[PDB]
Amino acid sequence: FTLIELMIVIAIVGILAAVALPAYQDYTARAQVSEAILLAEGQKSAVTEYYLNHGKWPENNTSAGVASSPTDIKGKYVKEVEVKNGVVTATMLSSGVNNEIKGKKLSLWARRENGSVKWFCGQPVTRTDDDTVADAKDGKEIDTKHLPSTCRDNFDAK
Amino acid sequence: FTLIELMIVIAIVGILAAVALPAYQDYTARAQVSEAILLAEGQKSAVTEYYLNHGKWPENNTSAGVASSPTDIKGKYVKEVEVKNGVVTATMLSSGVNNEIKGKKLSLWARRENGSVKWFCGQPVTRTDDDTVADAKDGKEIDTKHLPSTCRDNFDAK
Amino acid sequence: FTLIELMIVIAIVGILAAVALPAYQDYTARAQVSEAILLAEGQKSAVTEYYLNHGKWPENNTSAGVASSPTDIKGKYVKEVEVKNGVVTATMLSSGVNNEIKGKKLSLWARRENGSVKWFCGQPVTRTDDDTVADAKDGKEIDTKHLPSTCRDNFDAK
Amino acid sequence: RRIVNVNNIKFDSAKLKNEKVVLQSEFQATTFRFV
Repeated sequence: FTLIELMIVIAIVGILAAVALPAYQDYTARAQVSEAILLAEGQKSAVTEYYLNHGKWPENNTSAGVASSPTDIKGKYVKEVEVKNGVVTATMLSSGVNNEIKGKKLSLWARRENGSVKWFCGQPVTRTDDDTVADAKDGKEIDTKHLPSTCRDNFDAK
Repeated sequence: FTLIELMIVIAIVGILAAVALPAYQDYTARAQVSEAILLAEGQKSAVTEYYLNHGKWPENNTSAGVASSPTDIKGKYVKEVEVKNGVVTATMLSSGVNNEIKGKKLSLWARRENGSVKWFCGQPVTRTDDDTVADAKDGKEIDTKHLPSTCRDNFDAK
Repeated sequence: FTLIELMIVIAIVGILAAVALPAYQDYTARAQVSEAILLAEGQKSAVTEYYLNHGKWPENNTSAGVASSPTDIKGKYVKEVEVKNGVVTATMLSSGVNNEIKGKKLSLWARRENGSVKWFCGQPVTRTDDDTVADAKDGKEIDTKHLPSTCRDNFDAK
Repeated sequence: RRIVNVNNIKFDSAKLKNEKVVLQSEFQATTFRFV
């Protein structure tokens, strides 16, 4: 006979949350990744200096002169950050993150410019030789959709 | 004989407002707290620098190099922000806020990482020693329900 | 002899619309104003930076580094947004709006905090000196009833 | 309970660098419709 204004408006806010659910869920993940990136960076300094001073990429965190323990460079969504031959990889925690990005990671690596180096940011990579890396193809890479426009670099970017 | 469509639909919008009342009232409070947090932050800079440059936490706002007057770091819902030995506490005004959060506050404190510091955000805390704080247990802490997921830190968080 | 259930229930929905008419008509206007406010903001950035970098308020949109043309910062209910000496005013279109708010506007202005500035939101204002504005009293101000609780600032708010 | 006769099987380690265990597997299995 009457009461449908309360019933529909409680059911439009319910469906509004369902529509606002995936937007906040990738905005959210995309936000948790933007930090893995900040934790990865700032460690470029150590790595850059080590390379320019010696001409060899730092083998591990201790070589680069950073928390000798990967797990000591963690965060809220970051379970750690390891330096492996100049390549700095950031791992996403398992608690406090999206759902399709946890335990997932990215990498920052550089290239000899000769007198200086240039840095790249993208999906996990392994270093082959002092001037070549390759996709750490294995299945734990953070999905392209969660990576900034500034971190879409490919293993062979120059 | 007839007119019930006008009577029920005026009474479903009335009850719809009553159901939408508590949702807007915590969404609202949760919004007024999210600012106390923004006002608390951005003062991390001063505090961080003071600590790294001297190895001692800033005793008060003036030491940290900020509005020497706590009341000078207020807002719409924030009655102020005081720095007490590196700990930055934000107080909720008494006018313009929820009802169960006014005159209530939170704290931001940091910890020596050795070469850098890490910040925490949560319910009011007091600093004991240069690397230890404790619950400013007293009854004026902003209720957990009003605090973001990013500001649920405990006095002993590391 | 009989048929009054159809006659009354068609006439209760008719009067229900008449009662729901003013509610949707201020909820509506109040909604069209909330945007003039969003269009006005986000231009605070340009204005803030211009002021902090030079110590003088941007004279006009071009100075602030925004669509040199006021009319280029319009919307659905917004006919434009002009920056006049740091004061950003938003004008309500003439088509697609309430009825007692079209061609009407509000202003956002700031104040030197010394090292930073604080923003206000309210009824149209004019800037007198670098730290003083005044009611642009003229009759085209959006009525207090249509302005959010967050945009009730007076010319002398500090 | 259906006619999926699996025959020629293969699988290998899907990770180039080999930094975690993972085996991509390709199995061939067929059913026999009428003519």
